[PDB]
Amino acid sequence: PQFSLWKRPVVTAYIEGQPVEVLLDTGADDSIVAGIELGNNYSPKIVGGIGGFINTKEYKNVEIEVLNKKVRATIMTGDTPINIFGRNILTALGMSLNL
Amino acid sequence: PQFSLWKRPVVTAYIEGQPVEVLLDTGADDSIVAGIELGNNYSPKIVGGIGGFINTKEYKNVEIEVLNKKVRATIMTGDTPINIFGRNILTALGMSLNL
Ligand SMILES: CC(=O)N[C@H](C(=O)N[C@@H](Cc1ccccc1)[C@@H](O)CN(CC1CCCCC1)NC(=O)[C@@H](NC(C)=O)C(C)C)C(C)C
Repeated sequence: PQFSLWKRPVVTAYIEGQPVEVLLDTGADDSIVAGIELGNNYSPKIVGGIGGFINTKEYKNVEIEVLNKKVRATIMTGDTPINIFGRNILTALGMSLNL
Repeated sequence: PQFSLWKRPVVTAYIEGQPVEVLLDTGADDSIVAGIELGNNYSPKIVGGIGGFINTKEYKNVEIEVLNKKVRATIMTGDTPINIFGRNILTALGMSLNL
């Protein structure tokens, strides 16, 4: 699949079965999602962006189904306006940015 | 050429002749650079990301050179920790995200 970038590269992903719309983001080191419950196996983490920092709960080894691929990766939950799938997930998928 | 994403996709871009390191960012709608004084013909804007909003100054038709490609694009200056080339510049360069 090729994303031309004329529109936001958004797809539907399944995180432990829960469907979520995420943005494929090359400018994010991590993945952060809002609105899903993942349980008690987390450590609190601080993540910084353009307007400042935010607290998140970091879950490691979460099962993710996206673009017909299945991967286990770290996911953070927190107050984000858009669900982000950063490089930790993009590299696992084998996705690249081409010029 | 391709960016495999194991590392942040960073390049040296020349903006109106000045070299600057920028992050190629598919999760960004706009481009925001710090430390470039382009004059007073800009439009005041506000851009939001993780953590909140920042005030930016938008300039149109700015000369940008990346890996020997030259385009004129819209660019914003503002207090950003990292310089970002968002989708408006990535499309102008013909970049795409592939799997
Ligand atoms: C609306 C929009 O496109 N905002 C962009 C933006 O903040 N994009 C974020 C993801 C995003 C978009 C919209 C709403 C909320 C979040 C992302 O693509 C770019 N930023 C770049 C950061 C990098 C660290 C220094 C400051 C700039 N990435 C992040 O915020 C991520 N942080 C890190 C460290 O990777 C975070 C999502 C995990 C601006 C750069 C123009």
